[PDB]
Amino acid sequence: SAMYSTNAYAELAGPPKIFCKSVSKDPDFRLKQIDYVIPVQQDRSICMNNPLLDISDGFFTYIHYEGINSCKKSDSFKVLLSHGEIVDRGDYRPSLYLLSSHYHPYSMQVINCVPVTCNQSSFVFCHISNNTKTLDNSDYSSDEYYITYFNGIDRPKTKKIPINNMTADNRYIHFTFSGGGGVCLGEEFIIPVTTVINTDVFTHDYCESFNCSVQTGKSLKEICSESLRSPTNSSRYNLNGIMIISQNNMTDFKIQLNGITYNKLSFGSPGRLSKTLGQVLYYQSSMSWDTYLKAGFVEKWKPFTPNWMNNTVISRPNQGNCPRYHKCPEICYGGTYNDIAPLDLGKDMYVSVILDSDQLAENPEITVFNSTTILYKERVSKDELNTRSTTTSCFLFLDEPWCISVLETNRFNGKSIRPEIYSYKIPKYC
Amino acid sequence: SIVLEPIYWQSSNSKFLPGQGLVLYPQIGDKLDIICPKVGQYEYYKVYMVDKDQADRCTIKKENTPLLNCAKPDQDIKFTIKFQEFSPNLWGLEFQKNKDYYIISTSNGSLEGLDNQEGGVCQTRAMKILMKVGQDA
Ligand SMILES: *[C@@H]1O[C@H](CO[C@H]2O[C@@H](C)[C@@H](O)[C@@H](O)[C@@H]2O)[C@@H](O[C@@H]2O[C@H](CO)[C@@H](O[C@@H]3O[C@H](CO[C@H]4O[C@H](CO)[C@@H](O)[C@H](O)[C@@H]4O)[C@@H](O)[C@H](O[C@H]4O[C@H](CO)[C@@H](O)[C@H](O)[C@@H]4O)[C@@H]3O)[C@H](O)[C@H]2NC(C)=O)[C@H](O[C@H]2O[C@@H](C)[C@@H](O)[C@@H](O)[C@@H]2O)[C@H]1NC(C)=O
Ligand SMILES: *[C@@H]1O[C@H](CO)[C@@H](O[C@@H]2O[C@H](CO)[C@@H](O[C@@H]3O[C@H](CO[C@H]4O[C@H](CO)[C@@H](O)[C@H](O)[C@@H]4O)[C@@H](O)[C@H](O[C@H]4O[C@H](CO)[C@@H](O)[C@H](O)[C@@H]4O)[C@@H]3O)[C@H](O)[C@H]2NC(C)=O)[C@H](O)[C@H]1NC(C)=O
Ligand SMILES: *[C@@H]1O[C@H](CO)[C@@H](O[C@@H]2O[C@H](CO)[C@@H](O[C@@H]3O[C@H](CO[C@H]4O[C@H](CO)[C@@H](O)[C@H](O)[C@@H]4O)[C@@H](O)[C@H](O[C@H]4O[C@H](CO)[C@@H](O)[C@H](O)[C@@H]4O)[C@@H]3O)[C@H](O)[C@H]2NC(C)=O)[C@H](O)[C@H]1NC(C)=O
Ligand SMILES: *[C@@H]1O[C@H](CO)[C@@H](O[C@@H]2O[C@H](CO)[C@@H](O[C@@H]3O[C@H](CO[C@H]4O[C@H](CO)[C@@H](O)[C@H](O)[C@@H]4O)[C@@H](O)[C@H](O[C@H]4O[C@H](CO)[C@@H](O)[C@H](O)[C@@H]4O)[C@@H]3O)[C@H](O)[C@H]2NC(C)=O)[C@H](O)[C@H]1NC(C)=O
Ligand SMILES: *[C@@H]1O[C@H](CO)[C@@H](O[C@@H]2O[C@H](CO)[C@@H](O[C@@H]3O[C@H](CO)[C@@H](O)[C@H](O)[C@@H]3O)[C@H](O)[C@H]2NC(C)=O)[C@H](O)[C@H]1NC(C)=O
Ligand SMILES: *[C@@H]1O[C@H](CO[C@H]2O[C@@H](C)[C@@H](O)[C@@H](O)[C@@H]2O)[C@@H](O[C@@H]2O[C@H](CO)[C@@H](O)[C@H](O)[C@H]2NC(C)=O)[C@H](O)[C@H]1NC(C)=O
Ligand SMILES: *[C@@H]1O[C@H](CO)[C@@H](O)[C@H](O)[C@H]1NC(C)=O
Repeated sequence: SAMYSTNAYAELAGPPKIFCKSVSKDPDFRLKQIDYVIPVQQDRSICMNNPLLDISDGFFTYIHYEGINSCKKSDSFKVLLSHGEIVDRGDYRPSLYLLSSHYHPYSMQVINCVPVTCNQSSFVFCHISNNTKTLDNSDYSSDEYYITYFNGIDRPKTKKIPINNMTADNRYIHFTFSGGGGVCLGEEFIIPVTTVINTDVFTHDYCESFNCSVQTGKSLKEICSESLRSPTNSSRYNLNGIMIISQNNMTDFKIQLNGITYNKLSFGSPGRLSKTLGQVLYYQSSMSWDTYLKAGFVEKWKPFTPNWMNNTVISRPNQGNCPRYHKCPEICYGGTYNDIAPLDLGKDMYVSVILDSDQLAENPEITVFNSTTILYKERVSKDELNTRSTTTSCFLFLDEPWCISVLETNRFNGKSIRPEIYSYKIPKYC
Repeated sequence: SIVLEPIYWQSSNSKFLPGQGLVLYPQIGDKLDIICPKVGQYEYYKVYMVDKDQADRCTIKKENTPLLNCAKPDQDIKFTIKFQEFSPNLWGLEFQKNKDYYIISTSNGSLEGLDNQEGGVCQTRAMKILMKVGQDA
């Protein structure tokens, strides 16, 4: 039959394929921009920001935020949800096929969203509130949490999560869905959350082991403790964690809210869970004093325990007290979410689109690295390109490793701000 | 699009004009460095971004969080601004054409006065910065 084709997508996994696993001076990534998936706006004042992309099982979920003269997620009037497929166009490269687009019913009240693609359908997990400051002055009983879901054929169904029926592993006043994406394992969804707590319940052994210059008049222990405080409300602590949701045909929910391991805690920031290489990877942005890449495969669920990479090369920009490559404990806040995708276990390899600058947010470079060194890199643009967030996913397309990355870009100064999508290939030869 | 002359945050700097403060006219794409200088004597500062109302009243609201906290005299501490939409800053810290931004510190300069919310070197020694972006004189 002439209608049939074998699937060109596979999860990057199994016995390693052949590609460049060592240093290279001028790698060929076959870098191509994909400009047809993300909408274009007639009003140059509309800002499209905070892109999120999850690729799983050949299908993808895209999300972004639209706001007027504001790139802040909180000022967003509309939040866009997109479902699609990864396809072979005969291009000798993977293609994004956009099946569906809808705006979130509750867009004006949306605090935060995380995508997950599961069983070929798109699911979006949202935290909705009548109060923009809800994470500072309020609690989770005052807000609502939804799963919107849809696919190519179906119209979106958005269902409310019975948070009333949840069980938490600690006493949290508040939590938000925060990050680049979640995963589904069996009947369970697992979504990255940032939780809020009123009491300092935390230990920092790691932070306390450092010896270097600290703010005079303050003990190291004081600093390590106070560094987990919301800089907006000092009575609250922000701790990353996960929400596990069980479901049967989107009915009969069982929900657990767990906090992340207390081993090397970092101030609550957007994270990600992704399926790779037969494992599950957790990434956390570095928004506090430790500016090196924070990521690891998940060795234990309860408590949620990624085995933290010890990475001496990859970092992020921030301005002021904790710029790039700053490893000394301080009370400081900032950074950029730039997540990573694993390439090969045996060689301990990862791609990420990272910002090459000490302070400014700019110069995305596709970087392939191990814990110790950067194997190879390429700038995304030959011109200065102002970019904040970046996400990357990787897979096998026609039995070779391929990546797609979304970049939160401001190309034309301050106007027509729109994110850029890119596909690129991991070099077969060095 | 170029690098503006650096601004050292300290009493010694002439560029703060009494009763006025430092006033700048950067254009989108430009860079500026604000530096907390390292060391016999030392000034302790927490440098903040505020709106006009607060810059005039020389006050900081409790929710605000600083660009710079210079409590560490042995090391240089730098905040590099490029005026553009996107920064790694948690608040979002955006720079748009035809808008004004104020940078003040209410602090005594003494370690005991580093957390002081009202008055401080903003009120006395006129340490204030006004940045009018995409604008000129
Ligand atoms: C956290 O780190 C800090 C600072 O970082 C240190 O890291 C190590 C890895 C080294 O690189 C070190 O050089 C760094 O300073 C550390 O605090 C400092 O510790 C160092 C020692 O590790 C110490 O340096 C010493 O200073 C001596 C001063 O002597 C003076 O007097 C003589 C004549 O009497 C004169 O000639 C000197 O010029 C001085 O004026 C000096 O004699 C030492 O020099 C020898 O050792 C070096 C290093 O091997 C060698 O190359 C030379 O040839 C010499 O043979 C030595 O360098 C420095 O003074 C400390 N800073 C202070 C005290 O402010 C912390 O460790 C320290 O903590 C306390 C308890 C202190 O009393 C030190 O004994 C102790 O090591 C460290 N924290 C912890 C918990 O380890
Ligand atoms: C992170 O990734 C880096 C880069 O991929 C890894 O570092 C490399 O490790 C390999 C071994 O696994 C090293 O290979 C070595 O090459 C030597 C010759 O190069 C020397 O000269 C260069 C200058 O160009 C120096 O920079 C370098 O340090 C070396 O001193 C040889 O002596 C060895 O090669 C042997 O093995 C090969 C097979 O691999 C045989 O065919 C040869 O005949 C020979 O027997 C030596 O193995 C390589 O130099 C390293 N590069 C670095 C350090 O930059 C890290 O291992 C990896 N990190 C982690 C934690 O995995
Ligand atoms: C920094 O973070 C702290 C800690 O979370 C926040 O303090 C909380 O503020 C909220 C509201 O702003 C409080 O919620 C209220 O709780 C009342 C009973 O609990 C306590 O209230 C006092 C307040 O000081 C405590 O000292 C005392 O221990 C009580 O146990 C409720 O009765 C309130 O009801 C509200 O909702 C109903 C509708 O359901 C309305 O009809 C009411 O009018 C009212 O609005 C309310 O839910 C919370 O208890 C505070 N926790 C504390 C103080 O520990 C700060 O707000 C935050 N600061 C900033 C600047 O964001
Ligand atoms: C980043 O860096 C950290 C810090 O070193 C690494 O953490 C270490 O990782 C190694 C390897 O995973 C761990 O070593 C293993 O320890 C097992 C026993 O663990 C004890 O450790 C605690 C101390 O906190 C004890 O109190 C407790 O009772 C545990 O019993 C050993 O049984 C293991 O043996 C393994 O190796 C042999 C090789 O001969 C095999 O034959 C065995 O079958 C088995 O596989 C192993 O040696 C070590 O505990 C960790 N130290 C910590 C956490 O402080 C991170 O792994 C590193 N990150 C990455 C990504 O590599
Ligand atoms: C995505 O697909 C997977 C598998 O294709 C779905 O997993 C399925 O989850 C249901 C729960 O809704 C499982 O049913 C349960 O089975 C146990 C027996 O182990 C039974 O005791 C329970 O009462 C319950 O009925 C089902 O077994 C499982 N399927 C497989 C193959 O393991 C998952 O639900 C899908 N996610 C969606 C549609 O969002
Ligand atoms: C957010 O608030 C709405 C009510 O306020 C809505 O209407 C306007 C006043 C405007 O502010 C609009 O933006 C806003 O969404 C809540 O709906 C209602 O909540 C009350 C609470 O007692 C119920 O009694 C009502 O039945 C309910 N209206 C319905 C169900 O149609 C909404 O629940 C709230 N959401 C959250 C997450 O707090
Ligand atoms: C499960 O979902 C299917 C999808 O159409 C539906 O037909 C069926 O009635 C649902 N059953 C239950 C028990 O939820």
